[PDB]
Amino acid sequence: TLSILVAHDLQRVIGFENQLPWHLPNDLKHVKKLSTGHTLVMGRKTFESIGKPLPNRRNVVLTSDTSFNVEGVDVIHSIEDIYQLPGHVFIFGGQTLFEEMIDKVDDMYITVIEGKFRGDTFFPPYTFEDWEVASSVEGKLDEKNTIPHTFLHLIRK
Ligand SMILES: COc1cc(Cc2cnc(N)nc2N)cc(OC)c1OC
Repeated sequence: TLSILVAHDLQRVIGFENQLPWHLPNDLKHVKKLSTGHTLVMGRKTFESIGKPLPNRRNVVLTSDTSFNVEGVDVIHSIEDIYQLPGHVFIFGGQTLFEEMIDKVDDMYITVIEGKFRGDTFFPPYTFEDWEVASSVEGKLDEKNTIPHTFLHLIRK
């Protein structure tokens, strides 16, 4: 199964100055729950943002730089390489990988950040004519998670 995994805001912002503009440990816990024991595929910029591979899952970096290597990370150089990865594979970003994969994936796990933040990188537009909401769950708020957010699982219509 090939899935997108993304957190974006009401204007599809997915980053500002190479970071998430919101701080939502609850979203990071969502990511842990979905992807632990599976595979994340991400662009080099997203990898350099997380700094180190996320534990307890396969971390795959897609980059055109054949000189790129990191202990604990598998590196690929083509989109085609993704289709040969075993198991459940989550496309983890960033913008250009999302743009390349949105028409190709089976489903999407989206955290909608229910606010409008500063942004300089964006998830591609999508329509609920192409996507069906399989589940929608409001995120819980606490002192460390202060922005309303909604967890969606979308499948093709
Ligand atoms: C684990 O940390 C980060 C994760 C992400 C990607 C990401 C984060 N959340 C969700 N739901 N999907 C994603 N693809 C992006 C980040 O920065 C841009 C991160 O830095 C904290």
